[PDB]
Amino acid sequence: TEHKMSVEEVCRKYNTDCVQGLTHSKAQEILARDGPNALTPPPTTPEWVKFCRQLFGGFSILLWIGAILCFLAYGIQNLYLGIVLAAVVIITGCFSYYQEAKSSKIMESFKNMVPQQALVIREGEKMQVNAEEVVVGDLVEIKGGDRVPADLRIISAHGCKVDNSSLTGESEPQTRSPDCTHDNPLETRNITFFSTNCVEGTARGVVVATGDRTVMGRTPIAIEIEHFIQLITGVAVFLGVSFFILSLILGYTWLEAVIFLIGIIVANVPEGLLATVTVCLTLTAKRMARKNCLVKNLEAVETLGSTSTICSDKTGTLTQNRMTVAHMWFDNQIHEADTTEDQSGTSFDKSSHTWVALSHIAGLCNRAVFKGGQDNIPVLKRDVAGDASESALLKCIELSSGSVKLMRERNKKVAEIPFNSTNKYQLSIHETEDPNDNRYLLVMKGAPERILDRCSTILLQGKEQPLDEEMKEAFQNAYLELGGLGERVLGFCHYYLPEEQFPKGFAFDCDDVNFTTDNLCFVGLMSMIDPPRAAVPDAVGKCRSAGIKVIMVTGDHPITAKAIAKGVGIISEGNETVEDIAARLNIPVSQVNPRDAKACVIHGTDLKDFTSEQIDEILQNHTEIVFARTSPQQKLIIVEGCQRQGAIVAVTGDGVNDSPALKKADIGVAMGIAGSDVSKQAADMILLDDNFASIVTGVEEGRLIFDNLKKSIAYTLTSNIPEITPFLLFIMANIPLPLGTITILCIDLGTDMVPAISLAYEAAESDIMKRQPRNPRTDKLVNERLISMAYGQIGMIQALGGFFSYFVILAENGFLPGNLVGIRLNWDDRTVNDLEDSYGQQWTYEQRKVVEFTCHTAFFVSIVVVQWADLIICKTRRNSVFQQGMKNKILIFGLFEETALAAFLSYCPGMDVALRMYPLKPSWWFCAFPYSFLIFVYDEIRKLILRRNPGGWVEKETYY
Amino acid sequence: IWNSEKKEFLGRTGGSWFKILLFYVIFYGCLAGIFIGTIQVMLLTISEFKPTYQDRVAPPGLTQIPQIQKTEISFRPNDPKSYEAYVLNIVRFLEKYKDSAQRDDMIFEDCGDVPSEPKERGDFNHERGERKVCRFKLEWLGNCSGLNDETYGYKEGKPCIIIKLNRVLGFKPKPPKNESLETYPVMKYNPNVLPVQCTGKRDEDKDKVGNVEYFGLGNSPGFPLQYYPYYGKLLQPKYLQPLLAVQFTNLTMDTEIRIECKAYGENIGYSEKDRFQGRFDVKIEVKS
Amino acid sequence: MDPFHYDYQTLRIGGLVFAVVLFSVGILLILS
Ligand SMILES: Nc1ncnc2c1ncn2[C@@H]1O[C@H](COP(=O)(O)OP(=O)(O)CP(=O)(O)O)[C@@H](O)[C@H]1O
Repeated sequence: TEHKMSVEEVCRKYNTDCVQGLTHSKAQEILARDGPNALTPPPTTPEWVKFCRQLFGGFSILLWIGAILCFLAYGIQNLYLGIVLAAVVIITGCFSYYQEAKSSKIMESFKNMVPQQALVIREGEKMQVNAEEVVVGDLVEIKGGDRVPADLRIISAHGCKVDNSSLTGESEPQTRSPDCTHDNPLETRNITFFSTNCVEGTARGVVVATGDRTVMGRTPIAIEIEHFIQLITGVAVFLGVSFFILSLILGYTWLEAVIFLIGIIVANVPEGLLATVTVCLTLTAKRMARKNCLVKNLEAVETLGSTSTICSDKTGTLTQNRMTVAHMWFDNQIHEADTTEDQSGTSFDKSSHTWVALSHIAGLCNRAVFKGGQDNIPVLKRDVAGDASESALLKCIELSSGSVKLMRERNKKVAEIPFNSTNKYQLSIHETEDPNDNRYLLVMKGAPERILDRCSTILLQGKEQPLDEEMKEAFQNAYLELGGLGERVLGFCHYYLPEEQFPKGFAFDCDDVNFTTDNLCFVGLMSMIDPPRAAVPDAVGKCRSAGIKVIMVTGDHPITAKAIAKGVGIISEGNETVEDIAARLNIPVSQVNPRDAKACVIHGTDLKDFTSEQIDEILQNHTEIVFARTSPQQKLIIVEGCQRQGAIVAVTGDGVNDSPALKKADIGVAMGIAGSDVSKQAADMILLDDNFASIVTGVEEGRLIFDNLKKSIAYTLTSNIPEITPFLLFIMANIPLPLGTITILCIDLGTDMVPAISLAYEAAESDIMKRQPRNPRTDKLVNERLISMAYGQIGMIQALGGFFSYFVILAENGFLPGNLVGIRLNWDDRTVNDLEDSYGQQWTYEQRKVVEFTCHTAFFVSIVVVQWADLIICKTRRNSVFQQGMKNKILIFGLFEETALAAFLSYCPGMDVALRMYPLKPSWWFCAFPYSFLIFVYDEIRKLILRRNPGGWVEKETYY
Repeated sequence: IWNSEKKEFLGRTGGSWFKILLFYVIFYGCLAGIFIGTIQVMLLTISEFKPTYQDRVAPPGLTQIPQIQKTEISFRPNDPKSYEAYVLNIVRFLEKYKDSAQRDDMIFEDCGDVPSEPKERGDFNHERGERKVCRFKLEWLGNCSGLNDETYGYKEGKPCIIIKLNRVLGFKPKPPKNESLETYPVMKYNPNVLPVQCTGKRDEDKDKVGNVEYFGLGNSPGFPLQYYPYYGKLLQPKYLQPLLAVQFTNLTMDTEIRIECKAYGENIGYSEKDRFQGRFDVKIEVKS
Repeated sequence: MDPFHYDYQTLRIGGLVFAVVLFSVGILLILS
């Protein structure tokens, strides 16, 4: 709303000085009045609305009404059904809330874990500070690859293009100019809209509106689990309805039949599987974020466990990105920079004016400062703002020169093009220091071999020398020598503009280059050793053993890329490329057979002329690949071509131009301390530190999630057979019912649903990173092996333990197992009060029912006893408990608490009139001990067999 | 639901299906082996002549012989077909109490014709062979005026309900050690009998309930104590427990009568939840 | 002496003591 008029009145309106900006004192004065610069969030629920949404909402209001009706019906004269319904709804809702109020709380932390920064200029200084407290008056600075903090009225643009894609939605980047073009604020050029990314260039603007008064202020795993749950619920409803009808045919007064139906339905379905899955994913996301590994979505957590390819750049990721200069090269003499403070060695001569010209070419291209206030701090350890190679050259020069800023102020640059990866040249035009020859200096910076072709002259021991063919060979040999040490070099050169040809008043154009940049001289080049990170070789080894193919897509010379790959371990020992093989055999590289080499180095220039089939065969017939001197568009090329053979490729990027590669790749990894906001917001994963060992740690966590989820699902599923078999035998064999509905609820909504959470805290097994990555397509969370192991091997033993306990109690009270068959008709008959047992005694109805309910209670206790061992054996699926240990205390807490609940339900007085649970004698607690021991021994033996011979029949048909 | 999944060219969703089924058969056979072995080992630790626990069989319940679906005895004394079920059930129960089936053969014995002290025939083990049983005579119940050996409630009166005490192995009932209790028979004697009474449910139902008549051994209301204790089915097959016939002489026609019969004693107890432990309730009504 | 009376309300006391012991041990274990 201020684009129409000039800058002087807009800047005075907000009490801003265009050169300086706003003072520090006024900043808080305006901040406390206006408030933070952030859009108002939607209103939050009072934290009790969702509680009632999960208890009284959904398909549970019907159950609540039924429970109320049953309670009323009992009051006027039944109670069992009301207790069952109330317990089902209350426990299910409370558990679903506890796991939903935890995952939401954890995910709320990720909004502020990484901050949003803006480059404001206040009191003649630019500081990177949080963008929330952006006042409506200060002067801000935006650079290509960043997003604007608030609405900006551009005052000084440098060919900055801003892509909106938020109001118009068009991805076409619109340029920004300081002059007015349209009176319409929506399509003018002075105004930059809020929350829009700046693609290219750099512009400075004055903020006119912050916060609400702005233009904008006016998983596969869950799907699979849901499908399985729906299938099992359909089967459960079918069985329950069928057996309900059968019970009505037998005759059970329409209320014991509803109780039977509820028991069957509760027994056959897992009531807390989905919330368990969600909380597992959330807890592992928090665990991953505790380490320097942040994930935006929960789908990236489900992925990253099947990663099979990592395409990581070189600097910053595989190296510390703090380079100290090591070697130089000029006058055909390989010189090394001695960084000692006392200037020991005296290996290099400083008096030669070749070195002063070297400082005059490599000393003023850098955009480096020291924040002004540094005293007593050595120049080596002084902090700098800028790049690494930039200000590494300054650490080089400042040991020789004695003016950080005085000599840079002595001259002044008229031309400036920011260094860009694709263009690769850094140009600036500088005035000569000579008072008699005040010519215009020209500077170069970039790849030494990319600039060498731009030079036909070279200084040598003081004076320029013409283009020598031997000089090119000497340069190549020096480059090879410096790159063989795992070092990156920068080749730069200077040329004086002619004094008479170019008048000393000419304006230095930026877009249309008029200065001659094709025939310059050549000063030299210097080395900038960047040692690799400490924990990177171990991570590369872990990737190598885990079947993850690491590809390096760097942006510098092939020799230094190969050297750093060899140092890191990307190119393993004993593996050689075609050129090294040819050099060993002294054979022309053309006739070298390519099947004898498994490592290759691909130049970026050759990659533009390679077709899709050539890329596919390069990726397929090599195992150790590097891509040297490539651009992010080529990074998209490799990312696209590497997943065409069934790979889940994760790529790393930080620039603005890397965004399509990050979006195309399965897992896009941004950088937390060196990445632009565009890449940071276009990725599914942020490295809080750029280490490449955090990528491997995140992959390990992604692998661990699957193991823990499989263990929890198997343990939850095991206890479905012993809760449905008793009803099957109650009608097939005509025996007294050995499991009631409250007991079934205790087995299912108790020891099964809740302790399954404790398996999500299990530590990673020993061989977690020593096996091939899982296949997202042919490998599923729930498979035939898991169903087999749960429903036919462990569930059957648990059912046998429960039935053994039931028979023990029935036989010790008089009814031997011989004449229990066929007694169901008379047993459940209320008109028979003289039922004859094995020894000849006669029982009243309520005297048999007490024994039956004690049998129910000890069936519950025996299920708990066997599930002790079932939980123990589910800790590991490949290793053994004896070599795993009882590390996590949540599991032992769950064991003790489920046993405490079991021993409290039976023995608490007054529980034999509500839950129909009766105390059981101490001797009956040891009925299921043999079967629990059998479960433990059987799984120990099976896992030992599995470990001894991999790939055998046991792994083929039992390894779930 | 794809058709190209049952048999492409090798097999039905697997290779030969043999190893998996063999493994499951062996596994289930082994599991049945451990189950049978554990059941047998459990059966080794129990006794053959007495149950391990008998506290669950509380003081034995009291039961009447006409099995009635809803504790109601409703019948029209005009049509014989109305009370056919009750008479048939009484006859089926009393068939084993006929004198034609109680012949000694070193099994039965001539028991006392007056109540006596309990007969302890030895310990509950196998040093002695099968024990002998005291015989019960069906003529001990009888009827005031009617056909001989009649167990039917004809047009006149009400079916003579037979009251029996549940059998508990090794149980010796203890009569109360007092006098002038809630039971007031013409001849009241504390020892050797378990007193029983059949009064009404409430004041509204004690009216016109008639004068009940107890037809038991010795012509006194109780279970004679010479038949106790029970020694088990294995040691005492064909054991005849004492009975007690109760007859209601006159009752209100077309008026439901709720009658509660008790069995007072020292060992005998009563439970609020269990309506058939030491006592029971009946409902009777005759239709014009 | 008579096999018709089991000493309940003593088994109940023992069971409740055992349950309390287990609950306390679990709570202490989570706090360790
Ligand atoms: N500010 C700068 N000015 C001039 N040349 C630079 C430069 N920064 C890097 N170079 C050099 O020119 C090329 C710049 O390409 P680029 O910046 O993409 O590679 P890089 O050094 O960042 C490795 P990576 O892509 O893995 O981070 C490199 O060869 C580098 O040696």
